[PDB]
Amino acid sequence: QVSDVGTVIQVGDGIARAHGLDNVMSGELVEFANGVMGMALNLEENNVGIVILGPYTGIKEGDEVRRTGRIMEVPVGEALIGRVVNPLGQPVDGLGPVETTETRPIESPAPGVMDRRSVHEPLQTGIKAIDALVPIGRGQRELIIGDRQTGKTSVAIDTIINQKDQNMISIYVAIGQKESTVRTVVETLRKHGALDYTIVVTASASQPAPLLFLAPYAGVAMGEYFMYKGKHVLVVYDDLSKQAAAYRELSLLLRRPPGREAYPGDIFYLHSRLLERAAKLSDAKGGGSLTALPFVETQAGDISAYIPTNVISITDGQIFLQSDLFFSGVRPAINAGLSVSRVGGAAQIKAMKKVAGTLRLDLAAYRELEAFAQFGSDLDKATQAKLARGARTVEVLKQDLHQPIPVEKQVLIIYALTRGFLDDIPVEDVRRFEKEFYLFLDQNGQHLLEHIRTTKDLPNEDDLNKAIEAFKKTFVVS
Amino acid sequence: KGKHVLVVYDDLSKQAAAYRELSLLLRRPPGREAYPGDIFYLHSRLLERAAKLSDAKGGGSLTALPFVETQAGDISAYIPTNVISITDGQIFLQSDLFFSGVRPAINAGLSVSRVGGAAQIKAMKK
Amino acid sequence: MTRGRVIQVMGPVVDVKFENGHLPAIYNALKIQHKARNENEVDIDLTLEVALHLGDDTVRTIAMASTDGLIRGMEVIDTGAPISVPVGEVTLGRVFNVLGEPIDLEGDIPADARRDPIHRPAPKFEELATEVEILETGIKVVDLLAPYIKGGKIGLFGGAGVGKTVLIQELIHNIAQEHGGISVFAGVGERTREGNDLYHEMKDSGVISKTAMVFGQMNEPPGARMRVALTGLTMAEYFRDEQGQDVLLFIDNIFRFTQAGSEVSALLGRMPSAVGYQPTLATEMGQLQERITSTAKGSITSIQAIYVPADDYTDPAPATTFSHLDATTNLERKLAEMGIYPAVDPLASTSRALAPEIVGEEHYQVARKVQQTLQRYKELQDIIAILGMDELSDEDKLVVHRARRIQFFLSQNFHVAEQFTGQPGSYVPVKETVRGFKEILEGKYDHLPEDAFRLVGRIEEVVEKAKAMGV
Amino acid sequence: LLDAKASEHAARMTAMKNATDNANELIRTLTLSYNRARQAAITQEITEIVAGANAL
Ligand SMILES: Nc1ncnc2c1ncn2[C@@H]1O[C@H](COP(=O)(O)OP(=O)(O)OP(=O)(O)O)[C@@H](O)[C@H]1O
Ligand SMILES: Nc1ncnc2c1ncn2[C@@H]1O[C@H](COP(=O)(O)OP(=O)(O)O)[C@@H](O)[C@H]1O
Ligand SMILES: [Mg+2]
Ligand SMILES: [Mg+2]
Repeated sequence: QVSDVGTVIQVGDGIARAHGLDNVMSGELVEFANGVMGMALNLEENNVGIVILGPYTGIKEGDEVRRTGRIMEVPVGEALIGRVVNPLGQPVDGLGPVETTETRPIESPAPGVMDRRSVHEPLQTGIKAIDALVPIGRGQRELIIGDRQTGKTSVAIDTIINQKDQNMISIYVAIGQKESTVRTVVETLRKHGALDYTIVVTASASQPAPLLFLAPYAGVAMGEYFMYKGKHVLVVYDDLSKQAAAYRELSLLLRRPPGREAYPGDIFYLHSRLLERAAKLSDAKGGGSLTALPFVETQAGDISAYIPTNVISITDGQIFLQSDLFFSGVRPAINAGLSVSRVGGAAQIKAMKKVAGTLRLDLAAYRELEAFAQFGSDLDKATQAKLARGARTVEVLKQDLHQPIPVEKQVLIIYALTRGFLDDIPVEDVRRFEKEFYLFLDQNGQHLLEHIRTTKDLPNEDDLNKAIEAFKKTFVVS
Repeated sequence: KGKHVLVVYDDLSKQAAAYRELSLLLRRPPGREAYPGDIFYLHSRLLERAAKLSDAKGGGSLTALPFVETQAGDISAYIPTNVISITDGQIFLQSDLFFSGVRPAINAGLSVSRVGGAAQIKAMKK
Repeated sequence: MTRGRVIQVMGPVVDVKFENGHLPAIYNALKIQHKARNENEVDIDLTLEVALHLGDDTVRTIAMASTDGLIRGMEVIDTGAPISVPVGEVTLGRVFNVLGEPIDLEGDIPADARRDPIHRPAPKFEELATEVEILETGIKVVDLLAPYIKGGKIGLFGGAGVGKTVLIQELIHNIAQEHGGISVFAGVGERTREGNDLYHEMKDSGVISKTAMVFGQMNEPPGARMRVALTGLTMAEYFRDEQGQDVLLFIDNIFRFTQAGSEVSALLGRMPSAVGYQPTLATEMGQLQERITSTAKGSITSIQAIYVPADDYTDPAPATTFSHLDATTNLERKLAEMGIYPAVDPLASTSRALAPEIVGEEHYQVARKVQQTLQRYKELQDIIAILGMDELSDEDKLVVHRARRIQFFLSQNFHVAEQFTGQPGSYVPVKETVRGFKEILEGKYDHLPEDAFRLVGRIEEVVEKAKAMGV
Repeated sequence: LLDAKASEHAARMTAMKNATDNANELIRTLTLSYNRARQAAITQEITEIVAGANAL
């Protein structure tokens, strides 16, 4: 009895201390008489330190604590698809209980060195800028970093929406976000039909710190269930900065000595343990994969801060969203100079490699030249082959929210831009040209689209040039 | 015994770090930058033992050349400030002078000797 | 009788109580092997290392794996010796973890093989060798301004995503494939993906026949990250001493060892240091570093990448590790953002080999002149930024003109970087680099555009690129 | 000569305006650096004070 029943000694700020529980094991789940769950953190000589995973106002000194016999676990299964749950797996949307059968531990070892394979499969986000300049492969960890209100959430929503026709399972984890924004995100996902393959895990700002700390681990544990069955999973962590702040709060409530910016010493280990679980499994282990897109929020665009540098040293590349470009109407505001994909390149299809090879450096050169060109004389080559081409490139890469583009249409429009077919089109109507070209391709260019889809390679240049010229003849400049 | 001795301490900053380590391991309360409160006393009582004795004591002497390593040229740090206030002068070495071609990189403007003049022969004085 | 009991479990730190008069020594290894008695327990196979003697027959240890599932009162067995790992020819071509257990799925190691403890005192003063010889790497900036020393200790400093891994891979490609000795790689605290790629690269190149690898990546608990470097060092020391052979030692990120020590230090009961680090940072780092030396019996040359947190070079961990190195390479984020790779800082990087009697008079003069021009260009930065180039004198204008060319010519195209850009890359001998920089300093190429000097290799390729550009 | 004098005065005016703009931008960046340094200093001081208090 006493070996499985405890008594609370201290309660405060989500931290409890209990007497008894002789047979409790480290990391085990415990249950209070109030029904709130807790995690056994420290096993001292005469007492057990417990972290409360819920409202602690109902817990008073002298309350009963009982063992559960289970290490930290969350329910997993296909019945969890289309639902909104908390980090403990309890349903939140109010549509009834979840009929899962299996569970997975919160803490699990990452796949070993010999259990992995090089990334070789594209992840089509449906965004021209990302798919052209910063390709993402299945099994890659790609950081999305930017200031407040720079379009970070919109990129993830569009990426999730684009996975409708692909064998991909999406998991969206919102840490420290406002509940209204999560509600609207769920509504738009339902509107676009993404709930047929999406799991939403939410831990709002009003929730206690331990739930925010635990949410990403619950998400990755849910993803691993499909990952080890041979399937492909995409996991989005909407803010790792909120998790870092919550963990700092939890550590300082335990009186652990802080480091720089008051963060604890194991703040790097916190993120590394989570992000090492995304991998591309070898053929011997089923060939499944898990893709992670962590989010980091910067202050005044400072990429040299502690948390951004910690996350950058873990992932396989970063996508940088710039605030001034966003304010100037350039959306998405991807900074080509600072964005890079280490694993990408090998993930792109052959068609996209041919046309998008020089685009990164061309865009960077135009971006650095356009500031310098505000004064002095300019040579004809700079005016025509560089400034006009960069303006056309900037106009092409613009995109509207919640409107992903198929990869073949992106390849065709980028080929049209690169081969100079847009040089005589005025800058003011490049977007209308692009949309009318997309409309035209659906009727007269169907064979080119089918060839690109089937062979993943660019068609013959003669027929493509003929089709582009034929469309260009009927387009009106206005 | 009446002899003349020259003593060179290659790193006083590392000695200060070791003293801080052994003081923290003894659970003595830390000061600013985690250094113990009596960090100044250590160096002051170390460097006060160098002196020139009078004729009654035998006329011997001991010369000390302590070394302090700065971080990014910050001579306003704790240990450099403590050591500077003890010695009779400073010799400043700067990397910008070093790479500009002048070696040794002694900054003549900042360097000072408090017993200057008396430590020179007449020909050098002139 | 060497049986103990678990008293406290606090993350990676576990307290064990032993019977009076039988306490294990410090650094001894303890084994916990528990079988689940019922459905409310889990199986445990865990190894602990003794750290402190707390008194009252209590010992505080550090766990080498996750402590989840531990129950107070479990039985602990003392092995009577520190962690021991296999050494010899059996380790060549294999991949090991921190405990010395192979992880390459090529089979187990026989139990009768020789094993050596991973803790030992450093070599003495009389056993050391101090000869200095140049190690040619084929990289222009390294060979010119801070030559590497054969048998010495080399450190690479940099922030996050600046290019330390690319540089060390290029060094492996250029040097290890024709070394003729033994190579050891220790991937402490880095990406598991990088370890998988490196293993396949070694297998394809065939270098793995003479290479031993011990990884212990960042997904491990702090206990494992504190000791894997010692395992790799023990394997290297065996070849250095017992066979007298030349050894290459690569350490992927030595800063993670200090970081793991800092993570563990707080739970051990030590009071925090200046920036939250452990009080024993310098002592621990010195104890690790002093064992990596060349002796009379054999030579070890080591290349270590050192992470700089938040790009702060005044951080205690990067600051204290400077005194242990013979040659240092400092990478800067600003140069990387300018597009200059390998982004080596030409003034912060130093080496003991840059002496007239070691590299020759001409090399020394050329390097010193290059550094002087770069220093002058750095001095003129505020004037250039505010008032522009118009107010400078004729001498300063020429200084800026040549400094731009010198700065761009220090960049190079790597063989490893071909996967990013598609450019094959080049290998430049030292004499060619010296001649090219001497010609640039003389004004022979003042008429060429400065963009022709980027990522070019030899000096003739500058002329070829300028001609192709239409000059 | 009169035309040259007028052009010289205009050029000097434009150059000074550009220099003022450059100085303003430099101040703008230095302010952010100053704010970061101030926050770091306050954090370090308060952490040291609290550690000293806890040591007793
Ligand atoms: N491509 C786009 N075109 C037009 N509007 C866009 C685009 N991308 C984002 N927006 C708008 O920009 C605003 C902010 O975008 P978003 O909420 O995705 O950014 P965020 O960085 O996640 O913000 P927060 O910090 O508020 O969570 C929203 O009103 C969104 O509709
Ligand atoms: N010599 C080079 N040429 C081209 N690109 C480089 C070079 N060095 C580094 N890079 C770019 O910078 C990144 C280097 O990251 P990495 O070497 O992993 O940094 P760290 O090792 O410090 O984490 C790569 O993604 C690569 O695109
Ligand atoms: Mg958002
Ligand atoms: Mg690296």
